[PDB]
Amino acid sequence: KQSHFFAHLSRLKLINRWPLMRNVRTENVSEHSLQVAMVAHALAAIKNRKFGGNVNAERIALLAMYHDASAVLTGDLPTPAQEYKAIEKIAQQKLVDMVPEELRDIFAPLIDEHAYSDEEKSLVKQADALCAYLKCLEELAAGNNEFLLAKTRLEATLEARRSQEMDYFMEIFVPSFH
Amino acid sequence: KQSHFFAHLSRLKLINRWPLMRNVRTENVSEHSLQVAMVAHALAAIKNRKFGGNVNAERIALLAMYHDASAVLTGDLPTEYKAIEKIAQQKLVDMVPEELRDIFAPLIDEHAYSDEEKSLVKQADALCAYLKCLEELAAGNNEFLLAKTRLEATLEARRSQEMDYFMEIFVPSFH
Ligand SMILES: Cc1cn([C@H]2C[C@H](O)[C@@H](COP(=O)(O)O)O2)c(=O)[nH]c1=O
Ligand SMILES: Cc1cn([C@H]2C[C@H](O)[C@@H](COP(=O)(O)O)O2)c(=O)[nH]c1=O
Ligand SMILES: [Co+2]
Ligand SMILES: [Co+2]
Repeated sequence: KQSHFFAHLSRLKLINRWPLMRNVRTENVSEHSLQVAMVAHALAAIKNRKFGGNVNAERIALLAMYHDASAVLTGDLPTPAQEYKAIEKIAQQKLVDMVPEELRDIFAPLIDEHAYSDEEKSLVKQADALCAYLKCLEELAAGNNEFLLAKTRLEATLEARRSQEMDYFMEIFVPSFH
Repeated sequence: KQSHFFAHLSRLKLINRWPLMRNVRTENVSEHSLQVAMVAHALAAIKNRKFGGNVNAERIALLAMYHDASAVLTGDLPTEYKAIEKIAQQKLVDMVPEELRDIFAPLIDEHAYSDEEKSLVKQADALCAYLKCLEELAAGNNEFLLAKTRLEATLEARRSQEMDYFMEIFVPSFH
């Protein structure tokens, strides 16, 4: 019995994001997921280091790697309801069911977003919103105003998900994006 | 002090691999790195679960995420590229805000990998190149034919119980 699990994960790089706008450069889910992982890990390490945190940052990188993994079954759906969130959970679950049985308990808590602690959830949602904001900033620096709307809207999401670790992040790493 | 560190990591997606052949689909360092991290983690976890391992699979993910990070300063270097590499790493480390350097420096420079971790990340890197050959060969691109044959030799030299498990269980779905 062979497993199709990694065969499906290999198609992440095929799934394109932000379909409703002209993109100066088309982002795929695989590039996004690597950036969210790097960002969510950093947010966690900053939290731990500077803000009283006690979160497993390495664990948070791996959850970030897999946070949109079900896109390979569903496709990307641009965030602009309860039903969809439900479909995402079924897709996450079908992916889990592909993992060989003796391995399943390693991967379920990585793919199934029910398994995220409250803190792990906050950090990966903070990373995801930041990454989306960074995408907008790259596009606007490339002279593309189709992302102007989205930037402004993400500025609200980020204040909703505001933390000290995000504030540090925004102050220190974001201005080089402009 | 703002830092250009993440500005530069975001450029991983720009650096293309396998530049000397025709590719049906061009692969970038960012795609590669996520994939090596997924495979390395899997290998680590397999070893632990089936083969008496005691390795930190999450640490191994994180290492693999950053294993080619300096490629943003140098470009893809097709296999003293080791000298160029060491300089780019250090440049990337100098960019990290000082107060956080101890966190990232080991990730970038790769000086503190255990032996096991080196083995697993390097098995993952070879496997990922080998998967890329199968994908290209599946799309009728024979330019990856030699490479596939060579990597079967890289994989044999780096052979492990966990690699064997991975090849038997997950890789047929790619051919
Ligand atoms: C955050 C965000 C994402 N998106 C798009 C990008 C992707 O194509 C898709 C899913 O994004 P996600 O990774 O943030 O959930 O939605 C928007 O269109 N507007 C937004 O504000
Ligand atoms: C492993 C491997 C990589 N490469 C290429 C792909 C990349 O463009 C570059 C570095 O790859 P690496 O991630 O395996 O160090 O070398 C080969 O041409 N042949 C090989 O066997
Ligand atoms: Co996402
Ligand atoms: Co590599």
